[PDB]
Amino acid sequence: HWGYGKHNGPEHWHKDFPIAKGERQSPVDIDTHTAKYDPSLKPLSVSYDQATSLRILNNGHAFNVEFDDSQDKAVLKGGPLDGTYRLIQFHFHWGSLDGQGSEHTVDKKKYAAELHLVHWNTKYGDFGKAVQQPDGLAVLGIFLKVGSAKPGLQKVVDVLDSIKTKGKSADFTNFDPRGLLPESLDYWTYPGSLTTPPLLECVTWIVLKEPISVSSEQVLKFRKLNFNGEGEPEELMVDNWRPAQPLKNRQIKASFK
Ligand SMILES: CCN[C@H]1CN(CCCOC)S(=O)(=O)c2sc(S(N)(=O)=O)cc21
Ligand SMILES: [Zn+2]
Repeated sequence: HWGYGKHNGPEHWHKDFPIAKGERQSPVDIDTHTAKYDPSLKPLSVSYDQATSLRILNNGHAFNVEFDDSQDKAVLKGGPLDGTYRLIQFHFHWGSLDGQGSEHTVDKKKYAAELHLVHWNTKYGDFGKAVQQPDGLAVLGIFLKVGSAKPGLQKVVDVLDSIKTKGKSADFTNFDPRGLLPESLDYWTYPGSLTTPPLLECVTWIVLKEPISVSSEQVLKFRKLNFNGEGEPEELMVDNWRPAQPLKNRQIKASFK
């Protein structure tokens, strides 16, 4: 099965998921000089005050914090989006060293990690239907760099010991994802795909310009997780990122000058 190892990593995915070589694959490098300011873009609207977290889960590829998306509790709108998209989960991608970890890069710069807040377009009724549509998901991507601690990340970091191995989950209620946002909502946007199998081309990517800072100790705890299940040989969960894919016939738009 697919993973991030030498024998089942990104370079092999196309054999089971041929869309891996498709026309709107993610992630990509954001060339800041070629991206165009688009004054018709509207500000993002992130309304997370009513967000309800339920659970955190190690799924063998990352850890997901899952939310109740049975109603409009935590939603994203505005920007390039038409309609209302509901927050269903967030997760991270990270590296074995501070100089790598992000999926998107900026002028070829790699960050230590990348946060993905996954939202689905409510006009399609459920998440499973939304992924089959060109405008089905909106993912908010936020870069992490190593510096000062991010306080609002700490509750996530402290539960990681209870979900060390694949398939473990733990209750994770009353977590406020607002504590993971940077100060500015300036963004780049382009049409793309899931960055993991099944690699569906269903995503409107919204990547924030401003990284958040986390501490070395915070990221160190991400790297203590395992890809494997309990009682299998230990493999540290690190470098769970897909490299940049060709931009092809796409323009990246910027919300800011
Ligand atoms: C371990 C798989 N994670 C995937 C799959 N997901 C489910 C697909 C089921 O339906 C076919 S998902 O939409 O929640 C989502 S969003 C991203 S990313 N990295 O933000 O582009 C990856 C995923
Ligand atoms: Zn992701």
